[PDB]
Amino acid sequence: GMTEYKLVVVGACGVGKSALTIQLIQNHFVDEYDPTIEDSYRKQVVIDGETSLLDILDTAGQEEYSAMRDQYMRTGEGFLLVFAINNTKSFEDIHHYREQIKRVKDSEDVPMVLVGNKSDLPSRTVDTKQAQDLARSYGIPFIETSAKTRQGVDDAFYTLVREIRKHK
Ligand SMILES: */C=C\C(=O)N1C[C@@H]2CCOc3c(Cl)c(-c4c(O)cccc4F)c(F)c4ncnc(c34)N2C[C@H]1C
Ligand SMILES: Nc1nc2c(ncn2[C@@H]2O[C@H](COP(=O)(O)OP(=O)(O)O)[C@@H](O)[C@H]2O)c(=O)[nH]1
Ligand SMILES: [Ca+2]
Ligand SMILES: [Mg+2]
Repeated sequence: GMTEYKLVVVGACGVGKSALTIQLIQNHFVDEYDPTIEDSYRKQVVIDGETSLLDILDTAGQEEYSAMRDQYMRTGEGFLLVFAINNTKSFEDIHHYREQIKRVKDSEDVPMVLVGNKSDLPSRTVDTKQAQDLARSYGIPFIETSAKTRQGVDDAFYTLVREIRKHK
């Protein structure tokens, strides 16, 4: 009865993909999550009054082209583009992730949310306005999160569901 959405969490090594996902699903912050574990999780969620089943893939692996990775990513319906607000390289890498999503999905207008994680840290190198201007250019929402404090974590995933509902 309820819609199911396949969501995929992407972004550079160490930005908090696993921490964000494990906060959403299990309600705790993981300090040292094995950077090889790629796994999916399911969660029923009510968003704007309507329940959906989220099937969430937390990506991991090697920095390499993989045809089989393409085939799996093509089945994703929406993507979280995660960077860390204290890591300029992770923010520069966003463009590469968006390009790969569009490549494997035939240049669809893929539902995406830009996520600035580690908002609890005072060591910021990427300003809120720079990430808002990038999100504006791409036509997507921007959310600031902290997997450590839980701030914005539900909003990031909910916003992505809102984006898929608008697209479908
Ligand atoms: C510390 C290891 C780690 O987290 N990463 C990030 C990432 C892990 C997932 O692999 C990547 C993926 Cl899914 C894509 C990708 C493709 O291939 C198609 C569509 C969407 C999409 F996100 C990449 F483009 C990647 N590019 C480089 N490296 C990775 C991926 N990863 C390995 C490593 C940096
Ligand atoms: N201070 C802070 N550290 C974080 C946050 N999110 C993740 N981390 C830490 O950053 C490191 C990398 O996180 P992880 O989720 O493993 O990143 P992944 O490689 O993207 O899966 C870990 O030590 C986390 O505990 C956050 O919001 N704030
Ligand atoms: Ca848009
Ligand atoms: Mg991880």
